Formats: sequence, C-alpha cells, structure tokens
Amino acid sequence: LDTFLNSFPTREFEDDNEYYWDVIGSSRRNIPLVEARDENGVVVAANAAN
Amino acid sequence: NFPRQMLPFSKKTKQWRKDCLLWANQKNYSLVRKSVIHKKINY
Repeated sequence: LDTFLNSFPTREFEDDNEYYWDVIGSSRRNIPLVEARDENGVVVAANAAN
Repeated sequence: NFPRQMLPFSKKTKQWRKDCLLWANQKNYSLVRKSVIHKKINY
C-alpha cells in the first residue's frame, strides 16, 4: 500500500483550508429550439407547410 | 523513504539512483532558516 502510494507526487500547499482547482468545458455550443413562427406570428406545427 | 545509501558501488544501479531523484519530488524544515513565506513577505 505504501509502494502504491509512492507512485504519486506531493504538492506542498500553503494553508490547511480546503483547496480548489478550476475545471472548464468548451466554448462552442449548439442551442436547442423551443418553437418557431412564420412572419404573421403564428407558430409552425408539425403538420404544416413549408 | 529514502533508498539505502550504505551499499557497495556495484549495487548503486540505475533504478537505485532513479529512486533517489523520484524521492525528492515526494517530500521544508531547517533549524536555522526562516520559512519561505516569511522571506517572501520580506521581498
């Protein structure tokens, strides 16, 4: 168990408070649609024209 | 811990020397020096 824990390095912190590390995703994203309307203002159903 | 230094020179092989360097990355206190944070506050 020590030879398993001798495989890991050690960072010397400054305090004994809790510590943080920032994680990030991407910037590029696709946005879902919630509804669409034609020019007169009424929403387009699934059984509608072009 | 720190590898056995009291060896013959033939058994101070390449993984023995590597275990000593690998130790330094895994663990400061000195008896006549101030702490680094005390010196860096001075600087």
